[PDB]
Amino acid sequence: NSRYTHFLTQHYDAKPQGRDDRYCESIMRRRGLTSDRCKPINTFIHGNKRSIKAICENKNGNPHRENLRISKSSFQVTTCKLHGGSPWPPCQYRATAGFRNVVVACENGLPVHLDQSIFRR
Repeated sequence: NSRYTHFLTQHYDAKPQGRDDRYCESIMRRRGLTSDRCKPINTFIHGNKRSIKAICENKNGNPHRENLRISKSSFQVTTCKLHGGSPWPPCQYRATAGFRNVVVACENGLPVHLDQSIFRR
């Protein structure tokens, strides 16, 4: 799993379209990240699931800081950052497309947490 499915829901989008402002507003809504409070910042990873869960073994990951793992390979990512004063709907978002490695925490060989610090920014 429920953590892993929760991670995929919040942080995985396989084959994005556009990755502009409007991609962010729409995918943030669709995935339940603005229903009560506007989530301030969120990053989506793109490409295949198998490369992401492979960060959990030595194949595509290294130990990182305290209980984290860092990918050896780079991923296409989209950071959605809240723009405006209030945390309340309606939520307006700026997209930042990038290409770099990711930091995750793994549980029982699956990714369950994305470190957002590396995307703040």
